[PDB]
Amino acid sequence: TKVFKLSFKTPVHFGKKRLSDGEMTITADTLFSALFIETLQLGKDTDWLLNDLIISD
RNA sequence: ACGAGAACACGUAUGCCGAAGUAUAUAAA
Repeated sequence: TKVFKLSFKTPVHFGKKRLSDGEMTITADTLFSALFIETLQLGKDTDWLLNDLIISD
């Protein structure tokens, strides 16, 4: 049960409704979506990291 | 399998214009 720390050094747009909107934190929805899209881009197998991983916001 | 994805804060125009470094100032002894 490890935790990850994120440093950016470049400004980030995270969005709620419109591109001119700004939000500070994002939810496990967008995070899990990103992990899924990068898993598919890598061409790895998705079953393992679909129904076993629990992510906090 | 991210309220996403396309997307040059771009284009036009300058330090310009009138102005004298002048006026007196026995090269005495």
